Amino acid sequence: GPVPSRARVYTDVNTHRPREYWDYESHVVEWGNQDDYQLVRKLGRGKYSEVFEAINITNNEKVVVKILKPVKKKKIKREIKILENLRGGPNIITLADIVKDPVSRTPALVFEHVNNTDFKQLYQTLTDYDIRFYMYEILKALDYCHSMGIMHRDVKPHNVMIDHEHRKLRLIDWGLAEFYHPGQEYNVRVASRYFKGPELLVDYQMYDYSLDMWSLGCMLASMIFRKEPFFHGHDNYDQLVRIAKVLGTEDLYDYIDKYNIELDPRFNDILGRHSRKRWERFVHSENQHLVSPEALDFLDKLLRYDHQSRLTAREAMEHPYFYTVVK
Ligand SMILES: O=C1c2ccc(O)c(O)c2C(=O)c2c(O)ccc(O)c21
Repeated sequence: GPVPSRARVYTDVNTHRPREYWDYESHVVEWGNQDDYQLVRKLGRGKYSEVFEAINITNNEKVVVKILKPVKKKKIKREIKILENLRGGPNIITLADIVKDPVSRTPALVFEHVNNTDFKQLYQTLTDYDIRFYMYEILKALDYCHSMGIMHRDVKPHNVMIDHEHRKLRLIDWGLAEFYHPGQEYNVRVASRYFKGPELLVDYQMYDYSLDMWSLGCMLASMIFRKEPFFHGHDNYDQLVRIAKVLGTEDLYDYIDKYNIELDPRFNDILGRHSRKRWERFVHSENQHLVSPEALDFLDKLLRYDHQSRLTAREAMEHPYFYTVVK
């Protein structure tokens, strides 16, 4: 059976915590007053909620209200407890209140307002310096949550809200996030296709914080190369093929062999044999102003098949890539 794995950082942070901290099933929600909030416009509907701009009539401040869909009941206190544990952390969206919605008969999460410009629009615009700046800001959020014993598990451009006027960033949508417990097996049906780590794509359940660094790597490749998404598979199987076209099949085998994992035999007629490519292969006239030797080396160090070999958030913030960014 599979060889076990553990995180190389913050391995035991929840084992030394009081039970209250990670046992979200036992959490008692503190409900505020639903009358304080007035919905103004619908912003989006996801798998698991509907999201509104709203106004808080006790301070007239703009807020965001997320009304949960009545499904997968356990996710609900998990998300609340994670948001309460991380509140006040660098670049972590601030849960301001929780109220009972009388129409949906579910919890509605009330957050601080962020005035995001659209990722597709905003990616078209980032300068070299701005990619580095914003990458550092996200790393702050990820190191904070990882050091608090939590993995986000859905890092992607849609979940990283940016107010480009005020140069301010928030990591949102903690509904897939989980507590890291050494040796725990996790569901591999997390993150969105283009951002799933190789561990997910080969059905390896004993993963950790390092999943988020694979996703961050995919976001970085998409920005510096100006190709959205960078690994563009048709489904979860083709997703691994597209990765193996860049990383190579020999290092994929080395990975699965290390953890004594077998690929789904459905890979037998689709995977082929591929060499590992040099990252320069993806550079052209239209993206070259976004690329540098430091950018390519930092990317190379995030996008590893072996989750254990990837830079930690802390180590990524140390990287030469960020030397040009003002502290
Ligand atoms: O602020 C959030 C926001 C803040 C916290 C969340 O957990 C969240 O899912 C969202 C969110 O989904 C969202 C959106 O879809 C569109 C515009 C937004 O401002 C947001």
